Amino acid sequence: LKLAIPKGRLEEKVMTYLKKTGVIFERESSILREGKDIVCFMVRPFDVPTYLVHGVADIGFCGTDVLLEKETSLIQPFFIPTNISRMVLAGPKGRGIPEGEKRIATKFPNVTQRYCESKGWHCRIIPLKGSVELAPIAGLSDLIVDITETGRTLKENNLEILDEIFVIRTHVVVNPVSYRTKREEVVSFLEKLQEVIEHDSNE
Amino acid sequence: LKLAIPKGRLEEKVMTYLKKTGVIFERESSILREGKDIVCFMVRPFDVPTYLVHGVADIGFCGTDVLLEKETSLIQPFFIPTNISRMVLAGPKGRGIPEGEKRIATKFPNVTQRYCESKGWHCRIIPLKGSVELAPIAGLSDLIVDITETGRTLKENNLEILDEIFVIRTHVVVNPVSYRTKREEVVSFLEKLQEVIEHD
Repeated sequence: LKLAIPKGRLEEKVMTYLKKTGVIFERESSILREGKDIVCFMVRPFDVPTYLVHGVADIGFCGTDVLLEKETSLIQPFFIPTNISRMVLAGPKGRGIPEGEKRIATKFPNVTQRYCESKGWHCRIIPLKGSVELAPIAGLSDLIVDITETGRTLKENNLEILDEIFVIRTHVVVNPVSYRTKREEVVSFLEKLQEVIEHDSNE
Repeated sequence: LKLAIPKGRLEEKVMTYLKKTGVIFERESSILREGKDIVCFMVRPFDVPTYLVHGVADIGFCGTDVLLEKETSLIQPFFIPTNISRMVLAGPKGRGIPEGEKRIATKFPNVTQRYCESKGWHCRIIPLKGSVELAPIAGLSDLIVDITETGRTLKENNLEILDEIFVIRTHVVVNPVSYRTKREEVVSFLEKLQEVIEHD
């Protein structure tokens, strides 16, 4: 089994689940963790789906933000409970929402496009790579769509949450092809993972 | 004047240069530094061009990589000479270039697409966000197009350089609108900066 693990925020949770299921690594680097019958590809979160879709990994993990920002046909075998953070709409405190076309800066343009559509809004979406909270103060946009965990970064930049778009959690996704060619091996691993994951997230 | 400063690797050098011109900050945060007449937006390198539009920022700094990857209409008066790094074609040590279609992973798909066209190659480009050196190792691609500085990340992953695409330098870029509406002030700053670059 080859796994695509999301570096960053979800990295320790996922690796601890793997540790809890019995996985042991003999050789470890920044990009690659190798054990008997198991190899972990440590990749950027948005590259998880790519590794699976291209078929070089069997199972992968990513947050809801990745899953909703880039649609794939990956299979989600089960639900991982813990809410890690939230995707919200935010803008300069007290100033509300623009009447006409809304300028929204974000790292998640598709998510943002989808949200605007559901609101019947006219939006002008400005894609950014990070530090999205700087957009409103610089005059680049009126609002932003971004992730928040406690609201600290928004608060400190005097932005306020105007709407909660979706709660973000960790997801397990499986390469369809692997699901059929290594069926019992994948089922088995997935059963143990779920056992461990259920426990971890709830108790 | 509003400046778009690339966060990260080039940050303090640029800030030192600004400091040498006579900039004086009154308030400073991780994403914004403001003082009499000059405001700095500390943004991701790839976002520098996106802030140099309409009336948001006036002058910015970014690598050749950003400029060649993203089609921009920016005025480019000059650049900072230092050879920070290089955009290269790389692959597993000894394997060379695969015949026919080459699978290339990269964080710079447009650059790779242009590169392949210039070689007459049929390529299958796989965009990645980071740790591009893992692709060849994992079997995701045959080759990579990525930035190298010391060559250590490539060398320690048994990847060798197959071709130097371009040297990367820090370009000074200016919003065309700003160059029209704040000509004197933009030019005044650029001369002070160009003098500091030289001396240094």
